Amino acid sequence: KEQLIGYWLAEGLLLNDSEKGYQIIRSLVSACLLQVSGSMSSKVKMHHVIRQLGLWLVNKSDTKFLVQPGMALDNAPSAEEWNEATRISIMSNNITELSFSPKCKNVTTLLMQNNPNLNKMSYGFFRTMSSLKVLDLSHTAITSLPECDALVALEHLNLSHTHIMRLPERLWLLKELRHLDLSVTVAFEDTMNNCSKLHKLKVLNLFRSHYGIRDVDNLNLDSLKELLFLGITIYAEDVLKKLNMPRPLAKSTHRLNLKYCAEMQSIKISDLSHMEHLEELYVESCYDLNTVVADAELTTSQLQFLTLSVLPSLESVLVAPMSHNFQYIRKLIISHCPKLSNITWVRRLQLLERLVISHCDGVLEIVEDTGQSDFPKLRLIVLTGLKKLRSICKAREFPCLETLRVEDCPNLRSIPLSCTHNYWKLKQICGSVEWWEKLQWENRKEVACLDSKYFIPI
Amino acid sequence: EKGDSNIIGVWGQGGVGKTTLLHVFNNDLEKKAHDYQVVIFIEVSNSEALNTVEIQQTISERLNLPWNDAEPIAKRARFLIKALGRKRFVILLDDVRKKFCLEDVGIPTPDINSQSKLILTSRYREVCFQMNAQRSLIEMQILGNDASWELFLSKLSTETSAAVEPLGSQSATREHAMKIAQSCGGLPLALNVIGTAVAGLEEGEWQSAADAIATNMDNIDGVDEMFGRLKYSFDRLTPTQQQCFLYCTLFPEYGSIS
Amino acid sequence: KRFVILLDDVRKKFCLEDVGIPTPDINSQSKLILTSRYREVCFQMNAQRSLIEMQILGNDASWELFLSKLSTETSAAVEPLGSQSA
Ligand SMILES: Nc1ncnc2c1ncn2[C@@H]1O[C@H](COP(=O)(O)OP(=O)(O)OP(=O)(O)O)[C@@H](O)[C@H]1O
Repeated sequence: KEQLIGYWLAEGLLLNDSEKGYQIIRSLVSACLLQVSGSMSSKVKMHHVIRQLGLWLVNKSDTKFLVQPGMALDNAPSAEEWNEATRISIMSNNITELSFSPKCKNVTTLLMQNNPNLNKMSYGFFRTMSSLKVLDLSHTAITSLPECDALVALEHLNLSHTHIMRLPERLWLLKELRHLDLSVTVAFEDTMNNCSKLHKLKVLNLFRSHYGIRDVDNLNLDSLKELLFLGITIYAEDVLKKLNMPRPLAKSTHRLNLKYCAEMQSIKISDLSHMEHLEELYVESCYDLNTVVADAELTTSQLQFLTLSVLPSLESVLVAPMSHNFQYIRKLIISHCPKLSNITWVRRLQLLERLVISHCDGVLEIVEDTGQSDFPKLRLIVLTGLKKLRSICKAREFPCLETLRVEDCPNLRSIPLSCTHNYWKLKQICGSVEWWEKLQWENRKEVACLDSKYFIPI
Repeated sequence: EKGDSNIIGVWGQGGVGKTTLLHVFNNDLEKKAHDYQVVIFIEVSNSEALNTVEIQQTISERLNLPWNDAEPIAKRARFLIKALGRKRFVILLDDVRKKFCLEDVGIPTPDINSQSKLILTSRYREVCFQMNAQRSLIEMQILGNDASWELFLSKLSTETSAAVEPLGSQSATREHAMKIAQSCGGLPLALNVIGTAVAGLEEGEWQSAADAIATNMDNIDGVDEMFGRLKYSFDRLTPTQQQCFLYCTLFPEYGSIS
Repeated sequence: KRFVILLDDVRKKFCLEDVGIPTPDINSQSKLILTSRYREVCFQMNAQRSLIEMQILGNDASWELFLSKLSTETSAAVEPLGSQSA
């Protein structure tokens, strides 16, 4: 839903309100033109017949589209077809290189996401794209974006999952840009002090980026007062401390990332209490970390996504028992944290759905030794390579549990699954057969039914 | 019952339980014992031009009179005046919008010497005053908070109601729903339309819907008919009055203006 | 009377009393079943807590229906099992 409403906002179909996009999506849902579909309600899918009806309407309409997504295309369609259409979509293809320069004056929307072989494009590509508003090149193998000084109407750019090296100096000449997502960029090197040249950027995102605001010197986002959403990857304490100053920019940290952090032996949510928009919190390779403090101070932000990665020296995370800021947590992921020996506070996460854990070789159990089960909304738990994980947790009710996958956990002797629960939502269970046999069960019916109906061996 | 004045006027804002009040009162007259022989429900709101033929047809049908087509309107009015003058009638005029002579259409104006009572509803205090109802006037108050909340739930599906009704545990869904409901201000028409629009809401979109409704209701489905439903109160005014009226929207919400 | 009225493919809200159909209530034994393409129309008809989503057919039912729309000349080249052909 978020991608679609962003595209619509950039295209001008939304009057600067994401809620109207949500309402349009809901109206389409009510008319059965669309269907909600996904682990959450955040994702929608199109019925095949309705998709064909949309294509038929496009063919009968004046504004011709060039939509060829996921058709296993190894070569992009010739520029002759491009020259007349208004929206082009060649996403999720297998095209390698793009050579021609189309003469499309009328094109307003263009997508090139999920092409692994796309790495080279002709220079002067966007000279004719004078009417372009939405452009996407995410999940591709390109390294730099050619000269783009002619985008007099560009509003949305997103190069997520891209190996982009440096932003072009032509980008700062585009004053109509509003949305800029540069997340999961493991090859970014350009300085963001040049982002101050913009005036009307509403969204910026450097989440999980190889380069970001490492120190306060690069912190120059206060110039952009039009920003409302910022994604920051933090490398040093001083970035957080300077961000810990009262201004609307500080409160605009919806998603925050930590990578290769130095002088970050500790972190407190009280320091993050200035951030009332915080949802996503990601920590990676921040070895200098020792402990994490989750204070009882209920900040107006509602944390729901947290993930830890590669923290050998991190010992424990203190969580307030009676009430904690993680009561809104939806998913937890812990990876490569050998010194963690306190995760028991997970039992207080009533709203927890998805879990993925890998190679945290210090954890005893996810939950070690209201009148309701601790995880009634649980859907997924994944464990892998945990050498010291004796168990997951005590037996608890998981009415909505759907998938479980554990591999290479010799110490994992038992799982909280039991035949005392109701089972109509479970769909699959994955894992190794050897660990399946090594598990100890309180009832043999838990073995036969699961092993013959929902067990998928590796 | 106790009123010494036999013409009763009920007035309220647009869409605030009036016609519904008349319906419930009419259906409740069945249970109680009374000396009123005939109860007539007349909807004069069908026109601002006083569609007399329709009203005379309704009165004749409810009085077992033989309806005639070629009869002149004045003669039928006199005949109905004579006919209704021999019975104790309760006539529920619904949504009057302009003063109209009761005798001209055919309804005799009840007096203290007669036992008939005439209950009429209107959006305007002036209309109720013009019909000699000045000392039996009732202002239709909007619903209270508890009644508003109880009505709002009834317009939601069981899938959505399950995520809003529960007490004891506190979740942002209930607070957002209350914020949506309290924006309606207890107006039953507003409550109905808003609840119907958000009947199928999921847990995720309560935040965005609550945020938007508090500021602009224009994008909420069905609100166009709601505004067309009450628009007439605006169009009845002279352009000077209309321009003065929009001036009052300048001031802050939920405040008070000297 | 106790009436069962099957309104078919309603596309806009319409007052049941205006056309002449009394709205059934808990005090009455009548049931009114109505179908529509839109969730909004079903909600506007005070049916919010008796709503059924018409699910599409499954794979087996889809295949069984598809065969019934073929001539015996063509059905003979598709029905056989055991042996596999393109
Ligand atoms: N107590 C109530 N509970 C539930 N719904 C109510 C209540 N009172 C009124 N309504 C709703 O109010 C809506 C408008 O009908 P109502 O009789 O209140 O209009 P009104 O104020 O007389 O309007 P108008 O002046 O336009 O004729 C109806 O759809 C009805 O369901």
